[PDB]
Amino acid sequence: YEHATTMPSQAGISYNTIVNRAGYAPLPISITPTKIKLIPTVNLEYVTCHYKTGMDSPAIKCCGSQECTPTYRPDEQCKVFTGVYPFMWGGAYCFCDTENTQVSKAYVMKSDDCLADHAEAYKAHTASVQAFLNITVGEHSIVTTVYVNGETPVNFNGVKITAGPLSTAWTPFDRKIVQYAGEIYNYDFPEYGAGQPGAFGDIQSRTVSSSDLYANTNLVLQRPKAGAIHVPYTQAPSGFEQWKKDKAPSLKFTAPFGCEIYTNPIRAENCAVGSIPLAFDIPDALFTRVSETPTLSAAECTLNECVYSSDFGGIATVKYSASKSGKCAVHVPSGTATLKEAAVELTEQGSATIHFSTANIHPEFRLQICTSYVTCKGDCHPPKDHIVTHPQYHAQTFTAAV
Ligand SMILES: *[C@@H]1O[C@H](CO)[C@@H](O)[C@H](O)[C@H]1NC(C)=O
Repeated sequence: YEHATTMPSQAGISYNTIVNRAGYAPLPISITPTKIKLIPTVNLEYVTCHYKTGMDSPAIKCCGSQECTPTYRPDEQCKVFTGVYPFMWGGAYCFCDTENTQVSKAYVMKSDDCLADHAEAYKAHTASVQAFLNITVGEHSIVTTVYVNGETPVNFNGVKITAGPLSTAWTPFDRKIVQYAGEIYNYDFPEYGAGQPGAFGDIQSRTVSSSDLYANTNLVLQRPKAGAIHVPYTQAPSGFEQWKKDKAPSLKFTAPFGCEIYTNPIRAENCAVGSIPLAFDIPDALFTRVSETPTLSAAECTLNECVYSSDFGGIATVKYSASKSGKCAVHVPSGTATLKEAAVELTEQGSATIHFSTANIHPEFRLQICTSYVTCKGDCHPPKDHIVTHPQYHAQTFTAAV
């Protein structure tokens, strides 16, 4: 039997329903998503880190000419400064006053700490939603991880569960993101091969172990001081450091819909966004006839207490006269009231207690119970505290009138 019902995509809050037919007893169904995960399809564009400016030892020729011998290292600068007269701890290096030459060259390379202190620049394409759910059908219970795509089923005990596509496809990650120190940032980093100096991406590598290294650090050499041996260089300050100094708070403190953000895998969890269109294919063999189950006759309902509140502040007693003692389900076919409990136990004729949370100030709802239903009605009072530390349990509704 094919049944389908939208389930609000809230983490920690439960959801209940009853599936029934003209000659088959109510079969309860309960769902509880303990963690809804939003993994995006992601690939690595590069990794960046602090640079370090390596530099070959100056090659000094005493009154002889030199040449800018080229090598091919990242962001290389090579220059042949003439008219030098260097000094060491032992005195003047050369005897010719003029015509001495010093060839000096400098280059960029990855910091020694880049293997463990680096930022990963990624592109995030599309979303994949998977949720850890607790599903019960007529006391057949399962705890699983369902891939929310409408395709992948979870088929334990013969009932086939399919969690349709997340109704409002949405991600907190833009197309192009960055990971650093276990925090995910939305940042339009330069494409590989366009990194500009003094900003994020000044040095880049396709992988942490990649041989290639593009560097654009605005490296330019200056002539050394007379009587000193060294390689002067003025360079744009490390763009990665500047990004660290100047960056907005991570998505874990700015993401919409209250999403939590985690980094392995890159993902967002507990996004209170949209709803999951669950579809349940219940086998014909799991249904039970109305005759077998406890049948209720001549029930009455009364709200012995009502506190219009986020939690289950509403209490109602049902006086029952059952045909045979046992257990059976209880529900409200309406968004007015959401029940804490799924089923109750009955002993011939007596009373039972139902907990619920409500939106209506003047509540009235049909409590469906054990192959019957009773019209519960009453007046309800406001709650105590202005602010509470948990999310809503009761479906909001327009009617809150006198
Ligand atoms: C779901 O099942 C798991 C089983 O480990 C349990 O720990 C968790 O509390 C259950 N959640 C609810 C309230 O259904």
